[PDB]
Amino acid sequence: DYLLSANGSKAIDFVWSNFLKHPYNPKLKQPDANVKAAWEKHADWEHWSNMGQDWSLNTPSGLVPRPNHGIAHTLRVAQLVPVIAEFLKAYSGDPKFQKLTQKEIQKAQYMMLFSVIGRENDMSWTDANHYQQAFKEAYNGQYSKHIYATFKENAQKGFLNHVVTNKSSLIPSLFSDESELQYWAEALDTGKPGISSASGILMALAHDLDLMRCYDKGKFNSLKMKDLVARLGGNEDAAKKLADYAHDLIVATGDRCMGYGVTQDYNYSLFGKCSLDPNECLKL
Repeated sequence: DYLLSANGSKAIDFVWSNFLKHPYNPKLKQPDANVKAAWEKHADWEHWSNMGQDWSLNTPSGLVPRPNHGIAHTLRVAQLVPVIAEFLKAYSGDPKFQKLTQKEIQKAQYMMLFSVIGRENDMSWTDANHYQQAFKEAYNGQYSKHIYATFKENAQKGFLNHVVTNKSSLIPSLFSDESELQYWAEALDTGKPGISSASGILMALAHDLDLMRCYDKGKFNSLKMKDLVARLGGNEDAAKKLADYAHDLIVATGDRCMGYGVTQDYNYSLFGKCSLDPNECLKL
């Protein structure tokens, strides 16, 4: 179980201590008034309050920051990677999954520990496109760095700060050489790398299955479950087994589950205990 390897432990401690335990950035909670006014003209866009959604969650043991993209989500999506790889080996009929090696699956798991470290709020990519356009429309065409390019930069800086002092522990046992580590540093992006490769698709499915925490059943089914069914050779029973695993990891961490299976609200005490100590997620 690679999250318990010396390399997995060191990365978990790094992402928890330097990123995931900290609050989102109050400067990114909402736009300035001029940007708000430009945004509000686009009546088709979701409201700019999306920038402040899911900001924190009160629990009996502490205020959990970034509750939709925190340590519990990070460790579940990492845990899902080798399990999704086994379902794709068993059911997909696709040789690029059948041939995935253990070291390739460990690299994809390891990289998912860094998948959301750069976020400074919970806004979506579309929300960030709206902020950039409303900023240009409020300020006479002026460029503003797209917020998800900020987030990628934040995550790449964290990833490169960690790997630079750990190259002898990482190479060649996990990354075969510095070129393979280079490709992953360039690929790293928020949520999933968006790359069509056996590893890229495995990492995207891990991020997508965990979205049952925050999508309702209709939405999850249309956007994610039908494509999973097709990825697993059309086998709905196989897809249900894998979505049931993801559901059970979510509810084990006390998190909400809205999009699949038996829905449940937060178990606040359990979610606070899991979110305020990475070791409680691993023990589950």
